[PDB]
Amino acid sequence: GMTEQQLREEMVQIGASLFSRGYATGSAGNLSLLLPDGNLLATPTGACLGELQAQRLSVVTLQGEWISGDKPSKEVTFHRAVYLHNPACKAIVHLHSHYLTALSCLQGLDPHNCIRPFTPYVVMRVGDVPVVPYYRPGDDRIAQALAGLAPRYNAFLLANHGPVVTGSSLREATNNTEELEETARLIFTLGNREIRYLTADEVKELR
Amino acid sequence: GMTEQQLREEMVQIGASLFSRGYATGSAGNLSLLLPDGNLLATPTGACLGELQAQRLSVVTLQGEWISGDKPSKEVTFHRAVYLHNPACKAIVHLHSHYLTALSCLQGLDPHNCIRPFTPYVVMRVGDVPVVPYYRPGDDRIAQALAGLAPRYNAFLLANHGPVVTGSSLREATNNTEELEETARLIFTLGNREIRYLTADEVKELR
Amino acid sequence: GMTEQQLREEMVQIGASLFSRGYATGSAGNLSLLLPDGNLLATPTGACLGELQAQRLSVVTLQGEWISGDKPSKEVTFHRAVYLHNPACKAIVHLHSHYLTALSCLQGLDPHNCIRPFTPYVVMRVGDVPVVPYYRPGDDRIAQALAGLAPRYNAFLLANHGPVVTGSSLREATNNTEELEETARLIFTLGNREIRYLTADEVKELR
Amino acid sequence: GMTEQQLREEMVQIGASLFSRGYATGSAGNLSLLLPDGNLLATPTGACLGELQAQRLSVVTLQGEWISGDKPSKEVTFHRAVYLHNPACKAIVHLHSHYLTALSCLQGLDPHNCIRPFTPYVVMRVGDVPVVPYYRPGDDRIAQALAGLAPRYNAFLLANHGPVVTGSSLREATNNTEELEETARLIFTLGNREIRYLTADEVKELR
Ligand SMILES: [Cl-]
Ligand SMILES: [Cl-]
Ligand SMILES: [Cl-]
Ligand SMILES: [Cl-]
Ligand SMILES: [Zn+2]
Ligand SMILES: [Zn+2]
Ligand SMILES: [Zn+2]
Ligand SMILES: [Zn+2]
Repeated sequence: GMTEQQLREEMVQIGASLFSRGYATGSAGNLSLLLPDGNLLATPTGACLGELQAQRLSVVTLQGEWISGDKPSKEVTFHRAVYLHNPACKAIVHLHSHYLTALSCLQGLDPHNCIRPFTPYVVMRVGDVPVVPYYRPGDDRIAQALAGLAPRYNAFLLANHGPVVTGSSLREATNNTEELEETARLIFTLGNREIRYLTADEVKELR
Repeated sequence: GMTEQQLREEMVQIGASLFSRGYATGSAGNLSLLLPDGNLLATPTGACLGELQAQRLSVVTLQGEWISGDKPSKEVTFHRAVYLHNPACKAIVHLHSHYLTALSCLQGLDPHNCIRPFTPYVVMRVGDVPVVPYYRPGDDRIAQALAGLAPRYNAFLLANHGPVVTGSSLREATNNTEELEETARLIFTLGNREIRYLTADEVKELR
Repeated sequence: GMTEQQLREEMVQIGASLFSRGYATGSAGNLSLLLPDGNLLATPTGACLGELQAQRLSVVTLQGEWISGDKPSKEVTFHRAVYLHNPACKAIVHLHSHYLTALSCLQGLDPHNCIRPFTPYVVMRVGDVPVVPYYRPGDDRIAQALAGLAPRYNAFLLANHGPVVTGSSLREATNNTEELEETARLIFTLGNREIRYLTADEVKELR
Repeated sequence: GMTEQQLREEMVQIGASLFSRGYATGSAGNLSLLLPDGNLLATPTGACLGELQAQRLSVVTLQGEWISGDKPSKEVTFHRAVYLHNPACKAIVHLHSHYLTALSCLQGLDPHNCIRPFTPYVVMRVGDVPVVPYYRPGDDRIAQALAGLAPRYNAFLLANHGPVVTGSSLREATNNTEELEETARLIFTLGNREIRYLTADEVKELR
């Protein structure tokens, strides 16, 4: 079990690692994780993941009450929706990472499972990835969709937006996010070449 | 309000962040920001954004008079044109960032709005992006075009060249630039795949 | 000859260099090298190549007995298969590097030589690259295939997975891996453009 | 005028900057620059540009006599050919940078001018880029071709290999190389889209 010290510390470090390696650019992205007391540690509003301050990270209750730190990111609203309908979720990584965001802008995505597996690792660690329709940023329908999907899915693709990825810790959610982004990137790299997709039996083996 | 200390400091740091992360390569790019006294702080001529010296950053008046530091970048000429016709502009980021430059070399661009929105963030923070025709570097027509566009547009695409992005601070202009470059990159990533563009009503919601 | 100090040190440094430069993401990848006593130094299970600890790197015998450090990566199983059938192999780099992994998901790969050479360097330093069929992670058939290929090939492409690259040291295996990944990347960059492949005589000159 | 101290220093720093930013991978690439005494400072054989040691950089005469430091890179042979037929050349950057190497593997390149300009900067700072046919590494025909081209061209594309870029200093040659690589990258980014190429009059303006 990690303390609030190390959790605040981990959040700053993970933010910097994501920013320096291109997963987050500019003002985009936010991180959250459950604290020991059941409250939420989150990156503050208008923040840059490469410039986080452990001391000023937001703390909010799952019901939306602001507890300490700078005012939370406005997207923490739909972070909470996930926590409130999945007790296994201890941390959420939300990014506009390039290829997962690209995938989110495509027409004709399978809304229940937008990544057709050709590598085993997303299946083992994440599972299927549903798609939330596009809505104006701040729309309550975003959080509503996530609350309904959270009991069955460990990650979510917000159409015309980007991924929302859960995990049993912040580092595990970050690893899940990096695995997802790498898989989305492989989609665009493979392009229209003939892909050796995983067979139906090969996908069932990985659960 | 930031002091000249911190402003010179911010410019060096932002330059290094842009250079290390690939937004600027070699000798390309320049930064400017309005000082408290109404003069312009700018990156010097023949400079490399990853090797800026706070102490030697150029200071020039909006009318072109060189005040302190190394001689300004020659492209500060069209930086000033923007400031002189947009009092909301406090900082300008000019880069040859790859995908915005690529977009600038295409034929058939909409000269009033070259980015057809499929994500909300460029619409919210920047708006439409006009295109300036290509002219020999140093041509006064570049600054002339920018002066005429500056009252209505917060960013500009110089054809066969690259973006010129304004902001209410250097960090905000850098975030706008990073958002624009990411959006241009998404264009080339999405390619000829069918894109779920934002509807006309979805674009009007974001102003 | 390097000591265990420097070998543990080299492994941590090489891991960090691969992680910071994008060759490894998240929890993916592992390194191994032969120690002076014939045992294997390897990166531990559930490890992140950018966060290795020299002091806790695993040590295992080539027959699978765990000797010191954290429990080895589960993929060290097929590392050992290579060592046990190639005495020239002193170090193995396994990554899910993007373009070699992409190449590994394609249909119709030549299973004996999946990289058709258009640059001399993979031929000089690595040679032909066979393809191992896809199998569920942990399948003994993976190690079996590698043991049979190891006497004739210095690198291997695990289908729907990624590269396994040998070398006379960890740095040489890393350089071989970087050369291979760059060559795989060139394949996807060149795309369907007409390539000046190396002639048959030009390939024979490089051995 | 820079001293040997600063020149050795600049070479190490420039190497690290090129390696960390992806222009050089593994064992590929070499740098050279003319010393005040007319001898050549060069990166040593089997070296990694991110791990250079100022103290052990090679010094060789333009006629090939090894003077100090580790044994020079074998590719310094064709570095010297350029110096011996262009007194304006004070530094040479040779890389296998991805997109310039990709361009070098294409069929049907214009051997006198392989980059059709759609941005002004390669024309202003480099000029036309000839193509040297592919030859086995170490072939004297490589140096022969470069010696014949050096009086008229400031950079050269070795087919199936990579760029060789001159400059009036190491930093200027590095900036030329970065500008060239960015232009080659734009070629592959633009792909088969209709490009607004620079007109014939627009290219003549830039000399
Ligand atoms: Cl926010
Ligand atoms: Cl300039
Ligand atoms: Cl493992
Ligand atoms: Cl060499
Ligand atoms: Zn978002
Ligand atoms: Zn410019
Ligand atoms: Zn693996
Ligand atoms: Zn070379």
